[PDB]
Amino acid sequence: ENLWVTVYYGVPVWKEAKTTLFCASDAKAYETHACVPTDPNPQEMVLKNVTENFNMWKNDMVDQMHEDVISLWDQSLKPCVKLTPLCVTLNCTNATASNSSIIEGMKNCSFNITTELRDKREKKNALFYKLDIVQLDGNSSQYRLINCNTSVITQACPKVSFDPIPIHYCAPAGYAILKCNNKTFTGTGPCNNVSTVQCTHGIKPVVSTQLLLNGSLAEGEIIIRSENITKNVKTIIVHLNESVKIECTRPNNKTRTSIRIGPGQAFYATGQVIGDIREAYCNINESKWNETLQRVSKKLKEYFPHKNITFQPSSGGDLEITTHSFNCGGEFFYCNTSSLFNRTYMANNSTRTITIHCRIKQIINMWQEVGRAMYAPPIAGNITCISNITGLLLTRDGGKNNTETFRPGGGNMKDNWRSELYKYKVVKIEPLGVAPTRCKRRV
Amino acid sequence: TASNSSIIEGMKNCSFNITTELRDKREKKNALFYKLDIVQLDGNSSQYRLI
Amino acid sequence: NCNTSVITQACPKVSFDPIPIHYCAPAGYAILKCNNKTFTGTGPCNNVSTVQ
Amino acid sequence: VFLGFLGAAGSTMGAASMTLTVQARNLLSGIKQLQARVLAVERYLRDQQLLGIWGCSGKLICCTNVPWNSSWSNRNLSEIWDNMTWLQWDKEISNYTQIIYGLLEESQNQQEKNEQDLLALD
Amino acid sequence: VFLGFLGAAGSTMGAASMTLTVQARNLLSGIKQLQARVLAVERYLRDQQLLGIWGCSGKLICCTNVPWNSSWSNRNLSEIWDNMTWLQWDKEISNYTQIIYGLLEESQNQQEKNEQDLLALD
Amino acid sequence: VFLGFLGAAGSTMGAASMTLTVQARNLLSGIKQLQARVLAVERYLRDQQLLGIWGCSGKLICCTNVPWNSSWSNRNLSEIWDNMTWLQWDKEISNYTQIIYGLLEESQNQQEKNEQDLLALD
Amino acid sequence: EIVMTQSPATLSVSPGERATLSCRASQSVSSNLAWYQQKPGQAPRLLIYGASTRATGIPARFSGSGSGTEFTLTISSMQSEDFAVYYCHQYNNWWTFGQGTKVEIK
Repeated sequence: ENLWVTVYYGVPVWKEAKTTLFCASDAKAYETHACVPTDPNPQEMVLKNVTENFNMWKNDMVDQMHEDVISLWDQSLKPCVKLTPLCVTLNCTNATASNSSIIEGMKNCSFNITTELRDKREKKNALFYKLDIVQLDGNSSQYRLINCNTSVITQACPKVSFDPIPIHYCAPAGYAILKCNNKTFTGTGPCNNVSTVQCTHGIKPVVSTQLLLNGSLAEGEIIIRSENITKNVKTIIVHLNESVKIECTRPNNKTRTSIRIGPGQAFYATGQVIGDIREAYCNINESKWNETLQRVSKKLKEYFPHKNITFQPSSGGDLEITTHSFNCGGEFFYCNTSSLFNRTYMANNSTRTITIHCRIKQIINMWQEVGRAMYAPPIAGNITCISNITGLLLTRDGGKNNTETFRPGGGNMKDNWRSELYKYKVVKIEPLGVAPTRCKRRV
Repeated sequence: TASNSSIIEGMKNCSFNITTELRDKREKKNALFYKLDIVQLDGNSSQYRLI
Repeated sequence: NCNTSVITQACPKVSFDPIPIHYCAPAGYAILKCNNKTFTGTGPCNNVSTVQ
Repeated sequence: VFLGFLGAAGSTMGAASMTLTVQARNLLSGIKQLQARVLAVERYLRDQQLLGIWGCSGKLICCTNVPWNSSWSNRNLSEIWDNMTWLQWDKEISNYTQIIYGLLEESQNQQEKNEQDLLALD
Repeated sequence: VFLGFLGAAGSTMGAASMTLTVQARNLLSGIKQLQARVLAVERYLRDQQLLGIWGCSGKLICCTNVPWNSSWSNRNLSEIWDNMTWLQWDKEISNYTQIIYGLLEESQNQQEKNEQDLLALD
Repeated sequence: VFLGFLGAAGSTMGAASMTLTVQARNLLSGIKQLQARVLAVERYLRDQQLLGIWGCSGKLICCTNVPWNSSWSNRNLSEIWDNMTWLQWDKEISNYTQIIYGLLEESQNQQEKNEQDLLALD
Repeated sequence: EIVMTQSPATLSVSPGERATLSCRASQSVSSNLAWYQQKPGQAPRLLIYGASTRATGIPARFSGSGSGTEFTLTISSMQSEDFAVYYCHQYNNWWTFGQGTKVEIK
């Protein structure tokens, strides 16, 4: 009896909606990549009694991250040269350097090119990886650049030098970013230690397959995450609570040699290599690796009741998944991981180093789409890069009875960003509400 | 080449030279065009160009 | 200049000319102006004025 | 720049009345950036002017005319007023919010009639 | 999305006072699409803030100082107040609207002068 | 288009008490142009809504709670109140403006508590 | 691993009559079940992909229902063209196919 409407403003109630996010970052970058404003002074709070749903496999800003990371590359590649005139038939010797194994095409591949005066055609030569060129039929001396069949190759400008600079994602006023803190959250379903912010913790946009790098660790014990609509899961993500150091190195001295296509373009190639040849390789600590696989073996049989757990290395696909793929400096590495995922386990501190041989190729069919293709210029001097793995991308497999198999997969790089944006959700706030009370306006 | 000839005129067996994937290799090709798409070059009655 | 640049031709219809340009600032801001005839270009003025 | 943006989580209907002040403050300070700005303005005005329809103007809380129909939510909220938080009630009353907004608008409407009909004598 | 732009067509000077409430609500919800948004804001504020300088604030109708003049429209509108619609009056008064706006501004001025000169004694 | 931005130059703390309206009126009427527009809005609202949190609403001047302090500027401005202009004061109190804004916000906060606790009886 | 069985092997249905086909699984399949239609000579066709959600374009006289370890497809206003063979299929683990049910004119 005698209830009257009263309108409240500034109410704490929210809903789920899409919205457009924006960049924040450190003070400096190579120049939404440098972007503004600056990484602000952080703030956070806890909502206690809120019980809120989270979903990792459906949320939006994963897709925004991907749609960024593509157009963000293309915002940089276009001003650089385009190598269409270079697709001329390459005649290749392959035998000047007695250390003949790896680098195949060599000088003294040779070809015809057009100089500044469009009349004057001249003869040049450079060195290419056998993974960059493909063989023309019959004439054993004839080879062509691999991806000129169906794309317009372009050269990354040597001044750019990408690197996984951290990126904070921030949402505009009126919206907010919810965050789940319960250490055991499995990527989908309710949380009850919710918190809210306006800017996520710095994400590092790394791209790698078969195991991901430089990520932020899990705070509980090693977690496993998967979709749950079916037990037939496309990809399984293993998020670690302890980081194993991996260092990868290329020993040789590459010699950057410049060629010219006028009016104003310079095309960089690999000249004569100097120093005795050896194959680029990656290192791991046997003890730490064995321990990490033991822990993952323990955890994995949470979901699967009592079967023996056996790993096996990949068995098909391009080099993008048949090996460990990643990038250091101005080169890309493809490491034969056939000697890592070889353990097996049944139901019921840093000595010795595992070395794995790792090839490298220049022409990267940039992992996101066809049509495009990028040529990474050579880098002179020996190269080393330390790094630290933080998670594995597996996929289940059969071939055995009462014993599940698993293999490295997940070249669908989106999972990488989904391996760090599962915490967060984006909500639209509705601060305006109504309620009943014992008052109506005095005139 | 087609006894049923009237409408479409330019036809195969218009032939021309085009540049393939290997910028060196230049190859012969042919297709069919409407006579309203091409115009005649002076003198050489067998020479035509896109309009 | 074909050694290192991609020459381009100014379109003959363009025909630039030093047309005057006024610079204006958005509301909330303003443009201060010094009127002292002897101002040597750095250091204080004391016949200030303001415009948009 | 923000803080306390939703700190009132866990408070009840009126118990969340205090901090309402600050949760209504936060608006402070490559193309996506530009978009993010425009939204911030729009989503603000669409709320600020809406209160103008209902006659509340620049107040966080305000009585009004028209009774709180025991219809809509066929319920009494006094007895839960101290042991529930807002969401469970906003989601409950969603069934009739769109109507109640029109009711508040009409509530505000008669105010100017009543005011002019008296002020025109001075 | 909107609500009844101009149902008031055909009403007279004052008879259109009722639905004014509705006429003031409508703001709700390929680069042109962006432009169309910005306009909607700048046009609204340029009006909303304008009432502020005139001292009317968030009211549809409001008295003020600065009486009507034989100057401006040399007319009395009481006799036509019930058989003419707004346009015929707005287009007539257009001759002096720009002046009357400044007059309303000055009318609002003295208000806070008087208010402070009395409140400062508290 | 504008009206006399800063003719009040040379006025003291109070002598600029009632040239404020012109200083506050001005918002009236190759992508940079677009940017120049958006700023004009964001800057205005960021001020207009700010007065809202302080409870002053649509007034150029207004008293409030939270007395002046021997803290903040350890000073009395009454004796210079008629022989200085605004800058020399604003640049002095800058040490504590950020705090004073929060104090004004809290001053406004208690108003709704005090009002509702009394209005709930009707 | 999961064996799925479809019963009865045959159904005799005069035109315009309602028919019921049952599918069972050695283990649970929750709701990851679907029903396809096989017309000899052509290629199997999708009837129902969820436990009951009908795919686009199929007549509404088709409908399936079930969960756990038991499911049943049904047709209510069967026409002459509907006479064909049917299969129940599951995809909750390594997917497999059932031996299928015939339907003949009566």
